[PDB]
Amino acid sequence: LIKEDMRVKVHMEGNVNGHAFVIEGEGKGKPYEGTQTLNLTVKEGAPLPFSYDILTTAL
Amino acid sequence: NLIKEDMRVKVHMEGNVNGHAFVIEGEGKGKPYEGTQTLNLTVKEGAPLPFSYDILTTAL
Amino acid sequence: LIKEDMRVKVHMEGNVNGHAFVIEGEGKGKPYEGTQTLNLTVKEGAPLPFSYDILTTAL
Amino acid sequence: LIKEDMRVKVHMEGNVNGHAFVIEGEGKGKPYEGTQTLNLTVKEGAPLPFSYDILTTAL
Amino acid sequence: NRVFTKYPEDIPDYFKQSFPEGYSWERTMTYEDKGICTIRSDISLEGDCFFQNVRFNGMNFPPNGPVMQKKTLKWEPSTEKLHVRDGLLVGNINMALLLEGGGHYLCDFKTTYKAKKVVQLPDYHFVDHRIEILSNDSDYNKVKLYEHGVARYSPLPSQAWGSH
Amino acid sequence: NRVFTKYPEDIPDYFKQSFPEGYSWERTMTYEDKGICTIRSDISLEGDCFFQNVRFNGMNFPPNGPVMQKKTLKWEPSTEKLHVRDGLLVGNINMALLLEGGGHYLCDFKTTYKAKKVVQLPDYHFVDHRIEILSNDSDYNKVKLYEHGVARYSPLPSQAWGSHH
Amino acid sequence: NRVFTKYPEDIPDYFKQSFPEGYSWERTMTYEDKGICTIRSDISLEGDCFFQNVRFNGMNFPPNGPVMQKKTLKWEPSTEKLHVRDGLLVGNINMALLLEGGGHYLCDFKTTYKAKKVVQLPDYHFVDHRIEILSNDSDYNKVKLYEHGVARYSPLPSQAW
Amino acid sequence: NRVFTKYPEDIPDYFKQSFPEGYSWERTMTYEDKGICTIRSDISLEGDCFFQNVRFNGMNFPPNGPVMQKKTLKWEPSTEKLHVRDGLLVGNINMALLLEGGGHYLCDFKTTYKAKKVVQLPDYHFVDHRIEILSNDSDYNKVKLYEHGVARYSPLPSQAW
Ligand SMILES: [Mg+2]
Ligand SMILES: [Mg+2]
Ligand SMILES: [Mg+2]
Ligand SMILES: [Mg+2]
Ligand SMILES: [Mg+2]
Ligand SMILES: [Mg+2]
Ligand SMILES: [Mg+2]
Repeated sequence: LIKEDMRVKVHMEGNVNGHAFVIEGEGKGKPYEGTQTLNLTVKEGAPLPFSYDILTTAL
Repeated sequence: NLIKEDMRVKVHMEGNVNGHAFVIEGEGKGKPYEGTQTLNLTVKEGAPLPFSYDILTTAL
Repeated sequence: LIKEDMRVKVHMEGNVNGHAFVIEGEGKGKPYEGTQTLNLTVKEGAPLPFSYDILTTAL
Repeated sequence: LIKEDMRVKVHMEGNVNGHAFVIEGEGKGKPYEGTQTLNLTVKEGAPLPFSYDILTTAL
Repeated sequence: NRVFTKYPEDIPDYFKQSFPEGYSWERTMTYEDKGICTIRSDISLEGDCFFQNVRFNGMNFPPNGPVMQKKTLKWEPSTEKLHVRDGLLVGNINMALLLEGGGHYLCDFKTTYKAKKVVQLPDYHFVDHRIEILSNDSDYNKVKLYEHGVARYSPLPSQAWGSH
Repeated sequence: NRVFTKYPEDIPDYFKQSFPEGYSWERTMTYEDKGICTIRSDISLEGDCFFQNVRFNGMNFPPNGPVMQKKTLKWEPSTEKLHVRDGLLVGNINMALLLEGGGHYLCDFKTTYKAKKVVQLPDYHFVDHRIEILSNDSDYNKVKLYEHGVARYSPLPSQAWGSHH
Repeated sequence: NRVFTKYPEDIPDYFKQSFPEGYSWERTMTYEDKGICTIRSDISLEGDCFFQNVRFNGMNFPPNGPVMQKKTLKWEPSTEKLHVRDGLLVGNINMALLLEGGGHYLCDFKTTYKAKKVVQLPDYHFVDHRIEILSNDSDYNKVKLYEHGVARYSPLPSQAW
Repeated sequence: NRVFTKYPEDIPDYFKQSFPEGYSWERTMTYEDKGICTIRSDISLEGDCFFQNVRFNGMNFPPNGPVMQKKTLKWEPSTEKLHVRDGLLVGNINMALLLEGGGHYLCDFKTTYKAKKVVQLPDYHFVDHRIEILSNDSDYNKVKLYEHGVARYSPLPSQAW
């Protein structure tokens, strides 16, 4: 059912020590090779008062 | 002293416990300086809850 | 059996942070009034190079 | 200084759950070839009433 | 909402001081099978009815455990420890669920309180609490919830006097 | 998305198996300085495009820390340990944020992955990962993200052989 | 040693009841920079005089941390949660050591008291503690130590009906 | 003994570089039912002997647990996280112990290795281990212990630019 390429869309509502935000992502990945890439835009809440690193594993 | 020997309380809760999402709502009264209050709570959604209610009450 | 006035003897062998110490103590109190006093001495490894408070709830 | 064959000896005093024990071992392996072998004797405290695995990355 | 707590004269009241502006707070509940809940709530006043807005997330409860199995009876009463850290007010609690027939499923509560105004700051102090469901269905779609909390110091006077 | 993980025939793949229905996972992230995040995400497949709805709720980070002070660097590569528990797959990791200047900032990561379908279940295994920001704007309103993840057993062969417990 | 705690008549007194056989105990202290301590104690009664016999072990106290740097002024008084777990009385406590120059340094406390005789088990209750250094030479070789205790129920009414 | 850990020439082997003088280390082990172990070890080269010297201390494993009921079979291999701190290689690990039939029982692991001499420090990296009882009497009085350890980097391309 799934192949050498696949598309990615992402919607994250989140919140960190007060600040609410929304992030939307588009990208693709190689499921069978174990990789992917994602362009990430901050809809609501920009600019982030906190390290973006905490987010990345959720995206 | 804006805050009175008797007061009222409104409460909106949204939440989600091991997936199961829910919206809880209540209204009530308290006595600020006596350290007392009593709340009426209704589950507007997700009823009936699959989880011990108890984990919610100190947040409610 | 236990009475208003009772004595206490304390023996603690211990190591903190690899630093050794033996410490002993003699004290008294009132089981029903909930008080107790204790006279404590460092037997070996004095001086302790760490806050004596971490010990005190033990002693 | 360290060579393809070296030798090992190991001494362990222990308390686990009140219960005391001593344990000694002597052994061997290949440091550059990152493998190690060891022979263990429980010199005191035997038989050990708790799993031995929880001692082994220490031994 | 700690606005409802009995607070002695000699103990600043972070919560009733924060008004009319009020405050928010943030809570991690650590239960012993590492099910966690994280909570945040905003408490407002206008007139005579405060308003709590609250979000509640719980995850990693075992399906075969006392929350997922609904075998908790209630909380015990408790005592919270409140201290200022990084200009804020924190509270710490050893929490107990009484388990059906006997036993306890325990929880750490850590709460961080954040007033939207600069209020006078209290010293290390405690809060005796007691929370109780009073009326409920078996399904608890209706519930009636009582808490009583009272603030203090330790009732044990010091014998310390003079030191360096 | 652990769908995007390489999985040899040796090991069942919990994530590509789950689909067509797909899966859900829950993660807690518990930091070296006492911050915390819980996260939930639903992963579905409609067509060729995985949709990932997520709810991130981070909390309790001290205000002068490397997160709130906006001064971390990246994640380190990592290796997840993964066992079955209550018939779910659980993911455990020791994570490390490099800190601007030299030091680290640290994080346990525990995940419960839950497939909306019965699938063939794996034994204990690892995933080795690496997540990286490849580009961004000034305030990271725009970011470009690269993870890589590959599943294995231990490389160190077993030399035990024959025994009774 | 509990036994040095005031019990009210309507709380049973786990510790005292325990004599003449005595009781032992075992506690975990988990600090907030993850320094840690393990401890065990036999508490026996020879006549008027209780003998405490202890072993104490702790670790990972960061050299620059306030334990090794000696920057504690004291423990904060506290309030232990007492419950029965599988026959035993388990106490839990949130301790904080008042820092040098303002601030607090926290520690988690779990204690199990294993009586060695049939006693009458209690229901959930608390003990207000205050422990105090009352005198100490400079290097602390000689230290005098005090502790109060009071058994407790809630002083708050159960509105249960 | 991280000595017996094969280092590829890309990584500095913090371990074999610490000799002749040696290296000591310090670890804590937290089990998921919060039994807890603190341990210390000194590693002295003489001739060709590494005489390991060890103090080990274990705490509040529960009665009906796996440890006290002896239902472990082994540790799973593991992968140690190695990361220079305050000049000190700190290692971190999610260990787990396979049980008779029933799956796993988990444990956290913090180790710091301290050099007796100035050595060259590595960048962040991992040591795959596997540790194993090759043999034992029924009592474990005599136990043959093996270990395999291999330091690596990440097998994966930082495909970044
Ligand atoms: Mg002394
Ligand atoms: Mg101290
Ligand atoms: Mg022993
Ligand atoms: Mg334990
Ligand atoms: Mg030893
Ligand atoms: Mg032990
Ligand atoms: Mg194993």
